[PDB]
Formats: sequence, C-alpha cells, structure tokens
Amino acid sequence: RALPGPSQRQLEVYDQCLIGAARWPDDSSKSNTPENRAYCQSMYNSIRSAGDEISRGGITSFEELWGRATEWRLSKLQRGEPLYSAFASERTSDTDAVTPLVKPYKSVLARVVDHEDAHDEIMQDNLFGDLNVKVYRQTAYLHGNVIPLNTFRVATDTEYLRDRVAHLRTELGAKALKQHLQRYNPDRIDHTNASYLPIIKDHLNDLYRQAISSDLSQAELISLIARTHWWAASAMPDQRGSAAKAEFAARAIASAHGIELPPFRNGNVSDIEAMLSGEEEFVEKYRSLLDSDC
Amino acid sequence: APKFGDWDENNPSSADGYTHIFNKV
Ligand SMILES: C[C@@H]1O[C@H](OP(=O)(O)OP(=O)(O)OC[C@H]2O[C@@H](n3ccc(=O)[nH]c3=O)[C@H](O)[C@@H]2O)[C@H](O)[C@H](O)[C@H]1O
Repeated sequence: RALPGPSQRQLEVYDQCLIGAARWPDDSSKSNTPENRAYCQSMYNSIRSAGDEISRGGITSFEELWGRATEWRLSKLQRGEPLYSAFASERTSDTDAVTPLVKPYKSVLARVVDHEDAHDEIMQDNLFGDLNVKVYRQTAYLHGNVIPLNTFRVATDTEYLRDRVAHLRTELGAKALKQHLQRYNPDRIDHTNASYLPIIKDHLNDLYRQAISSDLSQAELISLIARTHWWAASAMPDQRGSAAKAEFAARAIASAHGIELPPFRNGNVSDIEAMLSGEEEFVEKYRSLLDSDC
Repeated sequence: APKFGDWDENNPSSADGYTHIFNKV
C-alpha cells in the first residue's frame, strides 16, 4: 500500500543543516561549519527522495535502502580509494573493528565510567600487564538468544599508564607502540563481531518490512524506527560510515510515512547513544534525543 | 591521577581516533 510520502512542511533550514551532525558535547564547533551544513543538507535531501521511493514501492529491502544511504555518503567523499573502499565495503568475518577512545571520543570515557550498567573487570595486556577497566557490554536479545555487541573499556589506573607508556616507547620505537595502541589501547570500543552480521541483516529486513506498513499508529511506527536505528548503528555493518547510513535509513523510513523528524539534540551523538544502551532503553529515549523544542 | 585517557598526552604513538579493522588472530 502506497504511503503519503515526504511531508510538504519542512524543517527550517537551521535544522536541515544539522541532519546527521556529530554534535559532540565537547566540540559542537564542527556542527557549526559551512562544509558540514552542506553535508547535512545534502543528507536531508537524499533522505527525502528515498522516502519518496519507499512510499511508492521502489525500495523493497533494507539492503536496497542501505544501498541508497551508502551511495549518497560516498558521493560526499573527497578522499581517495583507500577510504572510498572502506565506506563502500561490508565488514567481513575475518576481521575485528576497533575504535580507540581518543578525540573526539573523549567525552565517551565518562559515559562508560558512570554508566549504571558498568562492570569492573581486568584487562590482561602483554605490554602494560594487568589493568583495571570499567566495562560496558552492550548486548541484544533476538529469538530469545543473547547477542554480544560492542564493548566499552576504560583504563583507570591512569598514572601507571602514562608512566608505563613512556617507558615502552623508547624500546620498541613509536613505530611498534602505535601498532599496539591501534589495536589494544587501554581505552577503546571493541565492536560487534562481524560474524553476527548475516542474521542481524535478516532481522533488519524483517523490521523494515513491518514499518513500511500502512496501518501503524504514530507510536508503533516510531518504536519501529528507533529499533532499526538501534540495530544498524550498533552492529556497525560497514567498515566506515555506518553511523550516517543508519540515521539515513531511519529518517528515510520516517519521511515515507510523512513524518519530519528534527535533528538529534546537541551532545546526543545518536550512534553512540545507541551503542551504550539496550534495545528497549534506546527505543524509549529516542523521542527525547531529538530536539523537539519550538 | 590523570583524567581517564589523559595518560595519553603528547605521545607520538597515540592512536588515531576512528574505526580500525584488523585480521582475526
Ligand atoms: C563513529 C565511529 O567511527 C565510525 O564512523 P566513520 O569513521 O566510518 O565515519 P561516519 O560514520 O560517516 O561519521 C560519524 C558521524 O559524523 C557525521 N558527519 C561525518 C563527516 C562530516 O563531514 N559531517 C558529519 O556530520 C556523520 O553523519 C556520522 O553520523 C563508525 O560509524 C562507528 O559509528 C563509530 O565507531
């Protein structure tokens, strides 16, 4: 059944230029720039065209949708082939994603440390040895079965470290210490094992199919949108760009039904808000993550 | 004690903050 399609009433432009922003609390400056506001407004446009086609039956699978997001994002890359290939390629089962918690991901470190669901564990490291780490272990539940996802760790014996790290550098050379930190920095996100991605993809086509219904109340539909956005962003299915892509999909599904969601709230980097939360936590909080203030 | 992650000051070997991809050991 065809759907109303994108709204005619459209976010004021101050908002459209925030669509997709990474409005880090600790440096919203980058949200304020000309090039970005260009990037975001581009996104807001390719979303809506995609919405147009969802509402008509042109996008059938969440995989075809994700193609529409991927396609868009690359067209915004002025970088080169080693960078074009990552944003274009699905993460595969013979590899492990990692994100060092450096900058701009320095705000996160508090979010893990004061997280109510945070553990206190030990990270056994061949160079620093044994370390205290506050740990969050995002998990998802599906068909009943538990899925582990991303794993936030923050080393806390911070004085040892700066002392230890300086130690280690002169021996192995910066060359071989950076090697370790690229893969074993004490503070780091260890992402959803790529092996889960086959099934997480079926579940996301199931989820998309339902939300392109025509009978859905305003509450459900959103509850569907928040989920999709949660599952994509948290599985991080592509080597690069998953963050944008996820938000692209979600917002395209919203405009299909004629909804015109706003930019997320400042300091609410949506992918990370979803990585540090369970499914139903995030479904509930979704509405307030959006700057729905007049 | 330093801030969390501020143990990694002025190190030339400080990681680059973005998603990396390695071979499964
Ligand atoms: C994030 C961390 O790194 C990866 O992101 P990646 O490095 O591939 O870059 P984006 O996801 O496109 O960028 C991250 C976010 O910044 C937005 N953006 C980017 C460039 C720009 O010029 N203007 C913008 O507004 C963009 O919309 C996206 O939502 C993973 O995805 C994962 O979510 C997490 O580990």
